[PDB]
Amino acid sequence: LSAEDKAAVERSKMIDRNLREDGEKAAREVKLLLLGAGESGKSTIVKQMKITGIVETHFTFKDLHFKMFDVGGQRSERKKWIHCFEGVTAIIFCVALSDYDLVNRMHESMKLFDSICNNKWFTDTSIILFLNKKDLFEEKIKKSPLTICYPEYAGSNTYEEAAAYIQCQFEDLNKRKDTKEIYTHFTCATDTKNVQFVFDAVTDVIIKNNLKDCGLF
Amino acid sequence: IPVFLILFIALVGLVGNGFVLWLLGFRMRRNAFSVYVLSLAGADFLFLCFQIINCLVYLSNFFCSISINFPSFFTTVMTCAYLAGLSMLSTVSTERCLSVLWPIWYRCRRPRHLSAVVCVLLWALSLLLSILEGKFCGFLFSDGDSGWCQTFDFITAAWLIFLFMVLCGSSLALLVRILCGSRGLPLTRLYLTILLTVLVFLLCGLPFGIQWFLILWIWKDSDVLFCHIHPVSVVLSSLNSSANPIIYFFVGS
Amino acid sequence: SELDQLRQEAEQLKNQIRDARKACADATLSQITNNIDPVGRIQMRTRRTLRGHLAKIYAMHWGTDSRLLVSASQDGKLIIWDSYTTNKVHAIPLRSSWVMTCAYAPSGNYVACGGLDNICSIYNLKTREGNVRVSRELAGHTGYLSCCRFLDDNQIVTSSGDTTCALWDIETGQQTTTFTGHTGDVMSLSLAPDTRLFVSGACDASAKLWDVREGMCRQTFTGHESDINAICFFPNGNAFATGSDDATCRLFDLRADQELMTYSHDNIICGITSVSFSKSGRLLLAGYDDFNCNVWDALKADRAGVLAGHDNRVSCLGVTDDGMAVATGSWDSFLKIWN
Amino acid sequence: ASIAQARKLVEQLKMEANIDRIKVSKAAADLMAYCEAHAKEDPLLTPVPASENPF
Amino acid sequence: VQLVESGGGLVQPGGSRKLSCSASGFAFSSFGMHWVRQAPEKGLEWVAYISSGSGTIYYADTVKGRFTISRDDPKNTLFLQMTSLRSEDTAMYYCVRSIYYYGSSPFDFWGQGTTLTVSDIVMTQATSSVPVTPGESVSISCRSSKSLLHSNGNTYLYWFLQRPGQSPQLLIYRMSNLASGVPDRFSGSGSGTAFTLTISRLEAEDVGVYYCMQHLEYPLTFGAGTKLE
Ligand SMILES: CC(C)CCC[C@@H](C)[C@H]1CC[C@H]2[C@@H]3CC=C4C[C@@H](O)CC[C@]4(C)[C@H]3CC[C@]12C
Repeated sequence: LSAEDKAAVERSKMIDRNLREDGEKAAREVKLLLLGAGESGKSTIVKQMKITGIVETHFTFKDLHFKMFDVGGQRSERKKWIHCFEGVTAIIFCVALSDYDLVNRMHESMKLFDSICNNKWFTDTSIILFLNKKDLFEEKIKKSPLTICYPEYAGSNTYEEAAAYIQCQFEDLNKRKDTKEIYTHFTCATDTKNVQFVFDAVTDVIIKNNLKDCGLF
Repeated sequence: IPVFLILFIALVGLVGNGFVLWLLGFRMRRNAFSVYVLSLAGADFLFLCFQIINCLVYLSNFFCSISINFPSFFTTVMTCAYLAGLSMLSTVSTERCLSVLWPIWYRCRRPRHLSAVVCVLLWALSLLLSILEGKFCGFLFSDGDSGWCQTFDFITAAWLIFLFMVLCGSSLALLVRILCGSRGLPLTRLYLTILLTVLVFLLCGLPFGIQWFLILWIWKDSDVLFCHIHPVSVVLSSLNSSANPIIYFFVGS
Repeated sequence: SELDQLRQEAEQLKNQIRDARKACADATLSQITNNIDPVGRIQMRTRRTLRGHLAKIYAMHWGTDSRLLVSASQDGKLIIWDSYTTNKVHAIPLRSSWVMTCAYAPSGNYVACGGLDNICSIYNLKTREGNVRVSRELAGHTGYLSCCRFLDDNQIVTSSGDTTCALWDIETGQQTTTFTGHTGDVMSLSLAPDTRLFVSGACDASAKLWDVREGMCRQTFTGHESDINAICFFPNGNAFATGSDDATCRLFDLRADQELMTYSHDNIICGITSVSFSKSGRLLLAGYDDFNCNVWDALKADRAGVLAGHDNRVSCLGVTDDGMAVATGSWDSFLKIWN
Repeated sequence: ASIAQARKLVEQLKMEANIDRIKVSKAAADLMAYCEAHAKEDPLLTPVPASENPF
Repeated sequence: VQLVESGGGLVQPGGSRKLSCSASGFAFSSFGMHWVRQAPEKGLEWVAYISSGSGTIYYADTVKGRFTISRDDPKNTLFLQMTSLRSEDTAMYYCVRSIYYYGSSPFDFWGQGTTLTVSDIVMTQATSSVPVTPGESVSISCRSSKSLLHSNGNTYLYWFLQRPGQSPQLLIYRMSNLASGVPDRFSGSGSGTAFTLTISRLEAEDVGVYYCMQHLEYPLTFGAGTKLE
């Protein structure tokens, strides 16, 4: 080598050092993918977590750094950019319970859950599911039936039996129930248990990834 | 009759440990766990090539009768290789237990050079125990008293007992926590792999450290030991040696 | 209804176009070619291997001096490599990790990149102060960017996920020309060697030949079955090649306005992520997602080689302006230079 | 409305319908004549010996 | 870009001084740094070299053991420490910015220098002084002992210019390549060991002493100097 090539190799070695130092701290963070239909309470979810194509929200919780990607505002063909989120830790899927009889909005929510939950890129990815508006859901059970969405439904409509029917109707959508784990939560606009539920579902994926790091798969 | 078996198992174990050494040395990208697998291969390749050396110069005595008198420190670096290759199995078990029991620490707050410094201290203590056994038992150039040989020899056997206790304690705590609560985990392969590593470390890698280090002082009868117990026991230790590229690098990757 | 009559006017215009380009088809390219000698067996070895990326890489572009290259990946880095010595000349951090495209200016003073943040960022390499900083943010394009390509140091054409291409001027930041006409979102772009025109390939299964100075679509090319992911000009500038999700590459003319040849085999069922031509245009290299690149005799539709050095999806490739080398990058985080 | 969209469709196919297209034999012969005349300075078609090869 | 030096003053023989240089306006943590001597009547001499991130440190053979270089990456200052100050160190020292990748221009920005008076490959400038009529083409030659053409293709010859009362600056780096801010009047040619600077169509602010330096191997060695009149 020359006297100038040696300082080029030393420049490349410092660049290698900075690349290892950044890529080893991007691997200790948790990447979450927000999904859901329009007006399915995702803004209130970003509100409870934190306190023009992709929106990235950064928050810390119990010495764990979460980067959460809202990609729902970018309205194009989803099959040409969803493989970019292969390797996301968990998918936070937000469904509004009080949008059941509206225009039928649950059938596009179930169609989006069937599309995402049976994708080839998210075959192992755990899906947290937030059912978003229960306090308006009880006020709309007490005035309107649930048979607008489901003609095959036959059950008592008070508060707790229709919501379990919505939960099992969403849980039935995956062809594979053993490869991924679906974590379902009932939330309102005023509860502080949501980010703890997120952390508790993330900790299982962290345990499985730590076992994969130590050769058990 | 154990001799041709230990030659074949040692040759297969050399090519397995050398393939682990070359693939993980320069080809792949290493992480915080694979330093343990790489240095377990480095600990085990030495043991298997020294078993081929002793197998060749015990098999040439049977046919052509040369009886090559080797220097007496090859056995003590073989003892160093054996003790390091069991300390690597114990520290793999403890890192798996710490990865499940403290997962947020193991993901985020684990120091980036802990695996290297743990491997350097374990290799240094294995080398120190081997150097004291060679220095005070007669496996070196000089010679020490045989009354003080068995004291350091019992310290090495008690250290091997400590490694078995640490491997059982870590695999016990691992099995207990993955049976207390675990959702996404593939439980059957986990208890099968944990029970297989505990069984291999019991009935393959510690007959040799009991008969070479501990039975020779409490038994006092080499009429049935060195002709019967010793070659079969070093066959089972070479079986643990040929298993360790397969179990820890080849089933996973 | 007048709109049914207007749709039938569009239908008879399509019938006139289809019969007019059926009238020009007197011979295939296969019947013209196959008397000449085949290429043979192309055996290209991995001469270098660039390993500093830590995630899937999505794009690459060679320099015009055929020694420097840029590479963009999903850890938020685009690295400028010396290809001869495998030295990292620069490593530029990104404002958004989600980057699907990168480009290197023909002068060598700038790079551009873009992705899911809707923006083509432009960075100045030959800075007085030593580091690489952001020269421009090109915003206003409302869909994920698929391709960026420099015309000059002041002009860049971009391809987006909102069915539009866009010619910009860099020093004002303004979208001086918008190229509309696709109905599915446009995934690939390729500039002519004389930089008067470009071609863009979309999820319509259609490519469109545009015109940079005037600003509107000249010709439309149809014949694929699924979304076309890759496009590249022939070095004469009279032809181009597409690659899609059909396990097919195709060749099209600009003057004869038809399909020329389909590069397909029965063993490939999966897609094409990237295409580029050799310097003479004799062999077309296509990057696939059965993990390896194929080298096709572009005139005889043979398979001339397989570049099989990756163990994930080949996302990007490119041939030097000398014709000297081929860099192929992939989702396994490694660039390989082949020769 | 959709009347303007279909009007622009008829406008676009009306301009694209009348293009002076050449035959496919001439353009295939032109691509073959470009490839025959640049084969010697193609370093991938003919593998260059390792002195001139910088890789 | 702004490199300003400090630490001036006369000193006794056998004394010590820490010269400093404050950098601002550029990304100082990624630049290799040099110190370069100039005697009050003789041309330039190289002192010491620190690399980027302090990993490679070279000294000249006349300063090896006595001098000490030290850079401060967060605070952006570069120090040279003296001990055992001989009478051969009565000179003006210039801190030199340089950077090394493919296509870079090292030795491009120089400081204003500072004074301190104490109370290989050889370069031959082929003509000591040339009388100049303006508007005419001027050829300035330089000679080395070894071939400067390396096997990669480079030719490590660096043509500078020191205006009177002013700092030196880079004109042509690596024997042929024009620096930024320098017009197309100046050019560099050459072959094995014989080199030719060309100044076509000469104008004002072109009088001053020209230097040929080499970066093929260490130590870096200058010419004697070629003044235009
Ligand atoms: C202090 C003395 C006893 C140590 C020397 C021990 C010898 C036998 C060798 C054999 C293989 C070597 C290891 C090979 C691989 C690496 C990975 C590197 O990232 C850390 C050092 C480490 C872990 C080496 C440490 C030293 C080592 C274990």
